[PDB]
Amino acid sequence: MDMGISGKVAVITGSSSGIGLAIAEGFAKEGAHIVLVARQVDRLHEAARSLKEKFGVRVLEVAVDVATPEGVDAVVESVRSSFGGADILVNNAGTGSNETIMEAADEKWQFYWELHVMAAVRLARGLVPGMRARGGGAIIHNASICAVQPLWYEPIYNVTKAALMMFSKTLATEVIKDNIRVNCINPGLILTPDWIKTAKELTKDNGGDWKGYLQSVADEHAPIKRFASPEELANFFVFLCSERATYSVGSAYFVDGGMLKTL
Amino acid sequence: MDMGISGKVAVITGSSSGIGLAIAEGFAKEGAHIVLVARQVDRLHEAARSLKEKFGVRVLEVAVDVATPEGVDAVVESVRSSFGGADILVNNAGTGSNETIMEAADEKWQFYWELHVMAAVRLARGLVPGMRARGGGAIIHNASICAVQPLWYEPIYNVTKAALMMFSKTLATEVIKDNIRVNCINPGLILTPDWIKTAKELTKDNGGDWKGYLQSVADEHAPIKRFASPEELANFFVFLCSERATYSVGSAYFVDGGMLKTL
Amino acid sequence: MDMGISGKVAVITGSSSGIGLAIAEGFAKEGAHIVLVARQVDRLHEAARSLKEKFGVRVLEVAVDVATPEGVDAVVESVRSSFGGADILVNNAGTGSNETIMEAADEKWQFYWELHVMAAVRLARGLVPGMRARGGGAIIHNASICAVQPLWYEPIYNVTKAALMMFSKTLATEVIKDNIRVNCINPGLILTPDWIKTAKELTKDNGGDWKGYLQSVADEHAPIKRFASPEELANFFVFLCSERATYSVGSAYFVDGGMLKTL
Amino acid sequence: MDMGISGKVAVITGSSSGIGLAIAEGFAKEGAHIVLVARQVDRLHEAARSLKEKFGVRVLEVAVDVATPEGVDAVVESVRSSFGGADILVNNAGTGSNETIMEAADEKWQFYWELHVMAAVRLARGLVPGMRARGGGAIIHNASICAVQPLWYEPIYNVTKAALMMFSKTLATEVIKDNIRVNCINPGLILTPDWIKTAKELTKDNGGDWKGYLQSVADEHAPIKRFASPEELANFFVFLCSERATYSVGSAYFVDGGMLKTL
Repeated sequence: MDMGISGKVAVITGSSSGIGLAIAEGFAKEGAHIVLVARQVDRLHEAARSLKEKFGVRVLEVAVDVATPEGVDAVVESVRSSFGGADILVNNAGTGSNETIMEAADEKWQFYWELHVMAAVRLARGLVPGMRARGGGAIIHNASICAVQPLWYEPIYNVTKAALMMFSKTLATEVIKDNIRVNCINPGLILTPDWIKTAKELTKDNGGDWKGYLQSVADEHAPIKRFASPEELANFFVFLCSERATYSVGSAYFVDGGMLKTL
Repeated sequence: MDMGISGKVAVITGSSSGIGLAIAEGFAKEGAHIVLVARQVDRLHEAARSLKEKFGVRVLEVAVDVATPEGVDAVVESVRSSFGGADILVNNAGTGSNETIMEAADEKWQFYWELHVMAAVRLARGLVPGMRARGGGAIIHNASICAVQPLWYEPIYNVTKAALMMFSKTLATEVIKDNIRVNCINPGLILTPDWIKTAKELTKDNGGDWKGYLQSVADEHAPIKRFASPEELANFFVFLCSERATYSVGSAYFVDGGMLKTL
Repeated sequence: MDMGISGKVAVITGSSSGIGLAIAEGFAKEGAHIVLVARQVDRLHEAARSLKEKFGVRVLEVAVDVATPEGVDAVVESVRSSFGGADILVNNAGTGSNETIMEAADEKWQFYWELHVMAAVRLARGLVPGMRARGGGAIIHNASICAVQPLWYEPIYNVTKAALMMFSKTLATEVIKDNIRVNCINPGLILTPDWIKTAKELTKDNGGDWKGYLQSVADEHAPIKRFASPEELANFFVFLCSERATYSVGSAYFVDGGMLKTL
Repeated sequence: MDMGISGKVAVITGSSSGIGLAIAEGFAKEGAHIVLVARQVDRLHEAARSLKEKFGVRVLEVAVDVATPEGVDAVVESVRSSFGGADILVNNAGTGSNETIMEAADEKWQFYWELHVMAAVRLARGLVPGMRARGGGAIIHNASICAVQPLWYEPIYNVTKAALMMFSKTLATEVIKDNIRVNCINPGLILTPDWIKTAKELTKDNGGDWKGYLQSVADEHAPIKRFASPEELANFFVFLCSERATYSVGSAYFVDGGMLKTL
């Protein structure tokens, strides 16, 4: 299936490693030019070169913090000057949380709000004009299964991911007149660096069986009884941003291997 | 049906007028002592006296802004010193919004976040300990039909009400061990001061038929083809905070007259 | 709270025992006259005696199978002859299932369809005309938490309860014009004779500790860590059919002690 | 993107015209062999000719009524004899309804139950064993946006499509162990012969402007302001049955151009 993505400009946040990078690799395969946005400068270099060397696409690096207005502003200016504008926006930047409502500081609630919601909000305000002028395009929000099905230990992640999911929906109705399709992807258990590292830290005192630990999490939560590869998830982002998905508007697509327990 | 609410302490935000006041009136009828929280000092006096004179309950007035930490802190201290703690918390404070994502300022997103989410968050941290020590109780979040079904003109209200709805759910799972039931009520079209006033303002230039305007909004959105009285809504808050609703935990109850178009 | 249903006529199916009987006692407490519908003739005679003596209301007993068109015809005619019509209809008749899709016979699919969906359909078009001529009324479908959150071992129960939940909302949209409010209740873990008998069967070869079994089902599934009494569920049916819930139209209300994992 | 389904065997019901045919062309494009299932014998012969010439794949035609147990038996036996088993099953057979609950006959309720729900049930337990012996596969149920967002005029369609959506998820949970992914697609406004013929009927006495009628249905219901081509819907069926969607299990995917009003 021809995705019709060749030559398009895709800006992806949280893309120095893990899910963000695999999504960027997915677009590169389809001939998309890629704007990588992340905090980690060195990992950004790693990623950009790897994309160039494997796929031969153009890659622009924007090493900023999207949780701040200044950082978002830098992104939009790098995009404007290099390519004119973007055709594809993927809001992937974010991190899990770990707390109780009773003991977490106000500053932390604020932080995730800035990261998960305000970043998508600011990047939309910033990039939509250029996108509007280029004839339209696609925006994707990577929320989480937690936006609908909260995990007990991360209330702030749950709350702010639900806010993101709703934002996606409201944005969708605002910009569709501009031929801009806005959708939302809710991944389940995705085998990331973060997951492996927390598997290392939690088993260091009981024998370091990290694959055994991961397997029991998957057995507990997912009927398919495995984590997904970031590459598997990536496939869905690419297809939803393609000219093969032209009727997808304001929807929430789950990629969770059965983990969602509700209709 | 005996609600078993007599002598209980109910703290209600946004209660100087409208929905907040009717909820407070609902609790007063059932013999609950009432902590009224609102910004408008004079209207607070009006309300408190009206409750005293009609129902004979104790009424404590807390004239603060719950969108700020200092304001919430004042509430919890007034409650602690007067009654020891609260048995019932109703998070009703809030307001609709009016904007496009493309043109709204960051400050406004922040404001509704502080009002709709952080207030419920701060009041929970503050009041849950006293509630925990009194043997348990009930918390209600008044979100909106918009938390699930967004209205096109108020994205910020939609987003922050969806965040509130999720917060309610995560709080519910955290505090149920303490015999505290946390639920969420999503009202549809409720005939408020705000609605009548916007009906006056929008028809002032075409003949001032404000009841005609309201009726067409109801005809458009609700299968029951009328607004609800605040008193109708109030009934549901009272029952959910009663000892007759002891199995309601982490749920979202819709009072919308058919307005919700989805299962 | 005054429910405002004294003198009303409440038809309740599956009301010889368990939840149905507890619901009927809830209405009888509030002064409503009762039409008890169930299969077992002697169990009915005895429930009817308890209600007449304990509450002092009129009780009609209809000994029929509501899963058949003939059974529902007899309910209609009996209500017509004794009361003229109904003010309240509670569709509670039903049963859990147990099978794999791969093994289950078509007969089994048909039975649960007749029992969960067709029974309510037939009772609706049968009792509605009488209900509208009496000025309107209320209808509640007792579906299940399984209508949204499927249990792995009972796919037929899940499918048919899901169909019922949607039927409830479609009926709501159609009959609100006749001043008839239709709502749906979705119970979680409710302590019924079937759960007790299930727990006894499942533990017969490992110690016979049926209470310990039920406790562990609650611990796994419900954050409240216990089953509901039928009594505390009945409260909700009563309130939703009362004059205090006049704005509830086509809603689904969860009474699940936190069991629903999604918002 | 390489779909990875060349040489696969795709069974598609309701595939003589409209969406079913467009789906089958989608699979044939990707090199899959096709089992066309439909009622009309000559329409099938002709669709089969187009697919063989235009794409160069093997096409089996099964002229049966899948709404009956005999019809589905013949599909099973014909796949068994020609291919041995299926790798892909798309349940598309179906039709919109038109009635009030109050007027509709029990026969009509039964028909749509047989057609929307029982057909998929019977095809599942019939084709699954062959599918698992081939190493696994994919199954998609074409329900509707009406399975979640009911249209007022077709309650039976709403109920049975809601039952199907839940069936899809229950099957998903049961057969993922056999490496079989089951997912559900919920289309919005799709430009089909039935919509065209509906628009012609509805406008015969007011000017015969059927295109203008369809445009106004889109304007009212869908923010994208247009109907989807069957082609753009097919894309989604293909991708979801491909080797690129290996983590999609028991999900419901909306292709509705913004029509779904809730998130």
